[PDB]
Amino acid sequence: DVPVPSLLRGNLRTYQKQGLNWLASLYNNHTNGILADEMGLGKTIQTIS
Amino acid sequence: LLRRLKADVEKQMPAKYEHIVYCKLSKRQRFLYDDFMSRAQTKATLASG
Ligand SMILES: Nc1ncnc2c1ncn2[C@@H]1O[C@H](COP(=O)(O)OP(=O)(O)O)[C@@H](O)[C@H]1O
Ligand SMILES: [Mg+2]
Repeated sequence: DVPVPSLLRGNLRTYQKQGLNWLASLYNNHTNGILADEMGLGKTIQTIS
Repeated sequence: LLRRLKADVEKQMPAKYEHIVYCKLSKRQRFLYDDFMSRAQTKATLASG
């Protein structure tokens, strides 16, 4: 997990940080996955991040 | 895959409660129900159709 807090004026929770950590490796390894997170946790925030 | 639940966000989420409500069918509603059941009996209800 090596996030860049630039352009991230909003606040994201710890599990959101874990989610983006998981998501970054998918792009780094050129792989695609399903983000089947429970609704209401801020998935749009994960996409924006 | 990537899946999470509300148990990770628990201890702060207000509890959710489910209630079952029973409503008696109206007199005209009951009559229409029985009439349609009888008509479907004349139609064999198309159960195996
Ligand atoms: N870090 C956060 N700060 C403030 N609000 C948030 C945060 N994360 C999520 N939310 C709120 O939770 C909602 C999440 O909606 P969205 O991510 O579109 O789909 P889902 O509800 O499935 O996560 C958003 O409307 C947003 O207002
Ligand atoms: Mg969303």
